[PDB]
Amino acid sequence: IQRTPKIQVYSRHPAENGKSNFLNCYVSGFHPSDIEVDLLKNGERIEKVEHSDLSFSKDWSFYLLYYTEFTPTEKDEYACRVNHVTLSQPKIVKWDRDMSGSHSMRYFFTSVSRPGRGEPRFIAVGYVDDTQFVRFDSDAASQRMEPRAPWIEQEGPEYWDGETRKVKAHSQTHRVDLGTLRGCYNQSEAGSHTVQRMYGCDVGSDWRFLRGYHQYAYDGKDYIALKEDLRSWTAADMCAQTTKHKWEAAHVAEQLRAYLEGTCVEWLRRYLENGKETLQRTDAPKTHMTHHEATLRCWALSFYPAEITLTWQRDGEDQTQDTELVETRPAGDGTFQKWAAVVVPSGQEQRYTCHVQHEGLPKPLTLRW
Amino acid sequence: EVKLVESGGGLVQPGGSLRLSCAASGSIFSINTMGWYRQTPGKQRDLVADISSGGSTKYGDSVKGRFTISRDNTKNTVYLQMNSLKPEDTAVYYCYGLSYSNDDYWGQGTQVTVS
Repeated sequence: IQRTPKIQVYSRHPAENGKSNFLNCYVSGFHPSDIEVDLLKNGERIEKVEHSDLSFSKDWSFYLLYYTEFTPTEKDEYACRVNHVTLSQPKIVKWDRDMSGSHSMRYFFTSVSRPGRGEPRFIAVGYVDDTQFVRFDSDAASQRMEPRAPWIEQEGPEYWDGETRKVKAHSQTHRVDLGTLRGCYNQSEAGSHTVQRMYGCDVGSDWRFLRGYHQYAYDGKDYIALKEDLRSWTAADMCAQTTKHKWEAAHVAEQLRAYLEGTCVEWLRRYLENGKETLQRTDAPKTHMTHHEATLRCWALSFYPAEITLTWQRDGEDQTQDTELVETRPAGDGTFQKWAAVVVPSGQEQRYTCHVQHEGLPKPLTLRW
Repeated sequence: EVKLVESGGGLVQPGGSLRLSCAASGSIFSINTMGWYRQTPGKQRDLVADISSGGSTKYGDSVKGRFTISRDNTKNTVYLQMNSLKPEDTAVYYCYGLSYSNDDYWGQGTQVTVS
């Protein structure tokens, strides 16, 4: 029920002493969403640290990027401290300073109850491909759907008024469900619980409808989900069957199909056109390699979209033993990074190769010592 | 490499107060930030308060206003004045310190109990 965070500390750009840069701490794969992330400078907390809006992956685990602007010098040493319910003590990771395709629109919703601390926390984010473009936070000041990409700011007040009305309704719904789910599972009004909703549509390179999604999760575990055919549901336990029958009797799936197949597609197309300078670009990865037993590390920087495959081979066959693959991470400027590692005998590193499959490369690339 | 000597725990009545103190050994230039985390009923320990050598403080939300952390100019020693204590503040309070290279040191901890 609880997943511990994966921590990465890195800079946006390669570090150059005296050159302005950005220090990143990417925490991913954790549950619940409660996390304390600090950026340290010489055993001291960095004052003005910003972070990205809460979002989560297919497995429902959350991810966050904490970042600040800094100018590294010779003496300064940096790190990231992370506290979480799955940790006996805060974990510190030091900044190792010596180190043609489909499209999609996705909406992610998260609600977390706060017994005896006001209404539940509601965070909503919108994505086109790997670019976030809208957000809503119940704790923010605006109480409005807010832009997070240049190309969405062209929309007029009718758009923003409607999105705010709709997102607030998503919020009210999740508030009711939080109490409902508390009753169905016989839990006390003192514990904190998380409800996660996610839906969206996929289109091919021809912008025609491909797939649609609508999924629901309670405390990180699957609750109910729309099948791939968008005409039936998938319940997870005895509690979710009650909602399934209440939704099949209300023919809810028919309404969702129309949105995913029509409205969702229609506005995804409009977004892709309005932000073509951004969304329809492909940044090829700037690739590189780092190095009786030795370590070989294949890297990939400043690429978009995030979809990428780094695989290892020993004399032709995919070696998946003694290999380390790290989660793709955001650079903070819209691009992404990733690397992979493998143990090798110092002297046999020529019988090893790294394969880079990316949507922005003419053909797969090959790298060896 | 560094030792953290703690003192000032014990039992107190609700509404009462306590002063913790934590003194670091080793080089005076080998510790920057000092403070206290406290044990939760579960697995984790939460931030209570800490302070940098320069006096920059941060408090956990649940102790804001009631708890005050201070530092002695000379000796690497910090002081936690815990006022208006409630039963929910019962916990083992762990002192900690950060090296100027972001290395963490932790003390044994001191039980605090509020009837």
